[PDB]
Amino acid sequence: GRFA
Amino acid sequence: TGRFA
Amino acid sequence: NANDIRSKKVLIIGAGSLGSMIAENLMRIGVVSQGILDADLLQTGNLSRHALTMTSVGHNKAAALVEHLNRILPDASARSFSCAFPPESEVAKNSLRQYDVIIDCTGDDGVLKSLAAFDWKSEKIFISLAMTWRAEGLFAFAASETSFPVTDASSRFNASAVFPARADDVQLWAAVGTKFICRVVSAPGRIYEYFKQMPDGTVEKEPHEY
Amino acid sequence: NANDIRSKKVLIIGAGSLGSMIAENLMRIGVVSQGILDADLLQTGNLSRHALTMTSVGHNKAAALVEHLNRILPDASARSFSCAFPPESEVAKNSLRQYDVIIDCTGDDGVLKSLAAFDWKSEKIFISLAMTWRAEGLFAFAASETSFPVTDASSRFNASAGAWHPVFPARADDVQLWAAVGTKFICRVVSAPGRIYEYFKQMPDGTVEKEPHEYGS
Repeated sequence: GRFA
Repeated sequence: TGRFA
Repeated sequence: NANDIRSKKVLIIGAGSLGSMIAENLMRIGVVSQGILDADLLQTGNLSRHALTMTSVGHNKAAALVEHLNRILPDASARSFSCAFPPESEVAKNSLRQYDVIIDCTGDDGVLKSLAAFDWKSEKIFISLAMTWRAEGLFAFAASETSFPVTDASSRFNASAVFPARADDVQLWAAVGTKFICRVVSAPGRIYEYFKQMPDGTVEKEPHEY
Repeated sequence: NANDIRSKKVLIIGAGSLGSMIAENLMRIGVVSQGILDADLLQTGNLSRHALTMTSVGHNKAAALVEHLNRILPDASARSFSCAFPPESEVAKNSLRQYDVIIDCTGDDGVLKSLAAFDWKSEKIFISLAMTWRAEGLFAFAASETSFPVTDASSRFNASAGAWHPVFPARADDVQLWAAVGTKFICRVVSAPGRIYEYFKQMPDGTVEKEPHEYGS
């Protein structure tokens, strides 16, 4: 997905 | 100059 | 003071690189009532870009972060949830429903859908924050609704979508993201902003015009 | 390799708000050989804008910071100097002279003067970082000299001179922002050493600008  | 750290 | 985040119960979903740093910042400014939700263990590879240290490696990320947060200020009142979202217990579900501000720091699309399917029972401030994979940019979305608007959030991220992310990159976005959180809670609404960092650490912004 | 900060011995003078966060950032990226110098004790009033926690209240800031840094990586080799700059011991002075990069994070004009009067005995990379009163901006100065150029540094500083707004008192997020920008500044200077001065400003809309302008519109 995205990076967190 | 006011400097803060 | 109804627009002061310090008086709000804040739930942070995801205690990884970004979430751990945002939680620490919020605690230091006085957001003492925090819930931290993360089912996974802290890994040694995480420490290059995390709030915690080797002493938390191998421990649950939420429980370890909460132990740290509660040592920051005398009045800190952080609580850990070591389950995946959503919980199975109706007791746990009701505990999560007590929080006023729901912050997704997972970067996971499945969490966006779970937030939208969860029954929050009342209006919440929802915030989703995540980075691009080299941390060149930050996605920042907020909504004030009874149900999370996954369709709008996804379309914003999609419309916006040079070395591996380092601690300074993530701390930069945790700071920008903390300020974003504070701005949202002070004037809630439907908000989307995409930030980009330059090599010298300057930061440019592109907001969506709703 | 020779321009890689991770291989350098880095001394940070000032283990307060900005210095403690920069030190942590540098350790996480692999700068394992750090010296931390500070004579002051950590107090509860520091906690809202510091890397450390209540467990370090009442401890020397440098000693406590070094204990934290050495828990970040297995090869961390941080060392503390629990004294003011300069130390009185000649053994301590020689220990300080072993560092390659000297970073002033005190915001104290007396420290700048002391940096210039101290005999470093060889060329160093000097860096001076400090924020404005309400953390609206960041002063970033660097030089590669045998003696610290206090007069030029002061000249550059003087020429530039809800509660989330930059025009409000400084909070943890403000200091973390400038510690991040300052860490990037440190890395860029060591990669290409020279006389450099930059002044950064944070804006109400969340953006960050630099003087002189370099990147973007």
